[PDB]
Amino acid sequence: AEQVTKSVLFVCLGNICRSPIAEAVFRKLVTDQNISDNWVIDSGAVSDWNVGRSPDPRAVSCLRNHGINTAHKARQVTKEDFVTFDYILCMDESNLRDLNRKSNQVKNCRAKIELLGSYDPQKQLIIEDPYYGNDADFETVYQQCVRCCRAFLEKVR
Repeated sequence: AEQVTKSVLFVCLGNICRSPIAEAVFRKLVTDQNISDNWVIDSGAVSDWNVGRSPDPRAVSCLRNHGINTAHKARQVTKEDFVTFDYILCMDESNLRDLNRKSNQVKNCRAKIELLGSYDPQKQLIIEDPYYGNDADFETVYQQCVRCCRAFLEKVR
């Protein structure tokens, strides 16, 4: 009868370009289904170099062109973001190396840590890559970030 405001938080080194797309996406997914009033999704950089580094001019006009709604600052995830959110996942990249051992030093951590995987489909597709360069490839990543939060919103629907 009473729905709950589920909470999720994506994380991944370099929150600029190929990364912050799955985040702004989870928003467009929670804002198109009377589901935005029941979710606490946020982004997580995990570093202190991209703290406040808005998306690059390349991934900024893209997510802000098809309709993604991006009104949040990367900022470096903190114990508050951990215990706060409950679904702290990441774009694979560093196979749960830090975030996994991050809740260990978190003052009372409660953010289940994990990395995107097979949700809607059933194939083993993981983002075990450092980057894709910059030219000759960019819109493909933003597209892979669509289900990054939607395909996952199905399990925590």
